[PDB]
Amino acid sequence: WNGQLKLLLEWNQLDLASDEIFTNDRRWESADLQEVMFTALIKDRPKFVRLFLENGLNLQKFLTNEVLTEL
Amino acid sequence: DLVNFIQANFDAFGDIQFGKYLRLSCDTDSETLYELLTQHWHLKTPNLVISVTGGAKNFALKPRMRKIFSRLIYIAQSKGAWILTGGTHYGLMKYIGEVVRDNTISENIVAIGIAAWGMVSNRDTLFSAQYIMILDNNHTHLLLVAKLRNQLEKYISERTSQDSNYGGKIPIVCFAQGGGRETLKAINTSVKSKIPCVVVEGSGQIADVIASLVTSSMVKEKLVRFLPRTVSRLPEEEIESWIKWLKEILESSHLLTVIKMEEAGDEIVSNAISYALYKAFSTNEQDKDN
Amino acid sequence: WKFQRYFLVQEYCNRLNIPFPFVVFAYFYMVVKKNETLAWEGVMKENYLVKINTKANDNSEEMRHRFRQLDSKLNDLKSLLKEIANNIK
Repeated sequence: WNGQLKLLLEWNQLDLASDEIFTNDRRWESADLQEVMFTALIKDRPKFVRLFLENGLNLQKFLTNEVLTEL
Repeated sequence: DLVNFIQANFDAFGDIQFGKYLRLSCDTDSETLYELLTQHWHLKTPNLVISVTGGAKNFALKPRMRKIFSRLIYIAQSKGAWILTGGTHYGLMKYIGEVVRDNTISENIVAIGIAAWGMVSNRDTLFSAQYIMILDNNHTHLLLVAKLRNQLEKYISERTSQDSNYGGKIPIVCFAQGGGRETLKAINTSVKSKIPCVVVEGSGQIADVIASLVTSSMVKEKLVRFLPRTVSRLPEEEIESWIKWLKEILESSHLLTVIKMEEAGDEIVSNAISYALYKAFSTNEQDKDN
Repeated sequence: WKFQRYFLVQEYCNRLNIPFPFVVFAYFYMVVKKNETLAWEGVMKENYLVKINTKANDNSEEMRHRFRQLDSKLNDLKSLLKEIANNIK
C-alpha cells in the first residue's frame, strides 16, 4: 500500500489515488499516513494534504516536536 | 432513588460525567429498559433514526457523506429523534459525535450508543468513576452489553404513540450507510420486522451493490466488483450466506429506499426518510386506506 | 472617518475617563499609590466554508454529467441486447 501511494503521489493524481488507495476495500490505518503526509508538505501538493486530513489523519499528532524541529 | 431501582433491575452500573453509562445483559427485557429510561433519563421520542456502520475502525469521510450526515443530524434535532449507533469512536461514529457537539453548541439530541462490554478493554467500575484514554466521548447515553438493539427497536415500534401521527406508531426508520457484513445482517433483521430502511449508494460498497441490484450470478458479479478483497478473503461457506441474506433483503423491495447519486439538492435526506415512511405506512395494509 | 472614530473612542476609553478639570486629583492619587467561544467560532467557520462550497456549486453544470451517465447506461443496455441476440443465434 505504501509504495503504491508514494508512486501515485509522485505525480499530481488526486481522483486516481482516492479511487484506488482509499476505496475502503483494504484497511490502510491512519498511523501509516504520517510518512507520506510529510512528503506532501515538501512536494507542495495541498490536495493530498486534504486527502490525508479527511481520511483519519490527526494533524496535531503528526506535528510532533521532532517533526516540527526538522521541518 | 433511580440507582436503587437499577440495583435490582440490572448492580454493576457506572455513570460517568466529563454521559450516563450502564451494563447490559442479554436476558434483560427491552420493555423494562425502555420504561426506566423514559422514567428517569429521557423523554418519549417522536422518532428513532438508527445508524448501521461497520465495526471496523477504518472509514472514509467523503464530502457528500459528510453533508448527508450533517443534514441527518439537523433533521433529527428538528424532530427530536433518538439516534442508535455502535459508539466505538471511529470514523462515522466520531463524525456523528462531532456533528452533535457542533449542533448543540450553537432542544437536545439523544445519541444513545449500544456497544459490546468485551470489545472495550479499559475498566473503570464504580460512585461516578471517570476514566480517560474503545469508547466515544461526544455521545450522551452510551451503554455496553446486535440482538438487543433489534429487540429494543421492535418493542419501541410496537409501543403506541399519542403524537407524531403515523397511525399511533413511531417512525423508527433504519439508516444504513457503508460497506460491511454486520450491516448486512442488521439490515436483514430490521427488514424482518418490516421497519423501513434507507440506503445511500454513494460510498458504501455493499450499499452500492444493493442500490445497483434494484440473479445469483448478478449478485456475485456485483459483490466481486464492489468487494474484491472481501470476496477473495471470504470463504466458500460465507458466499452462500451472503447471497441468501441479500436475496432475502431484495424480497422486500418496497421498504428498501435508496438515495440516487444524481440528487444534489439541499433537501435529500428528509425526502428519502419521508418517502420511506410513507411507503411503509401505505403498504402495511393496516390503517393505510385512511 | 469610522477608523478615526475608533481611534478616538479607544483613546477616550483608555485614559482615566474623568472630566478634564478634575483629573489632577486622579494623577496625584495614582502616583502616590501606584473555550466555548473558540468552539462557536470553529462551528461558524465550518458553516462559512459550507456556504462557500454551496456558492461555488451553484453553477448547476451537473446536467452534462447526468446526460453522460444516461448515455453510458444506454450503451450498456445496447451491449446487453447485442449479447442476448448473439446468445439467441
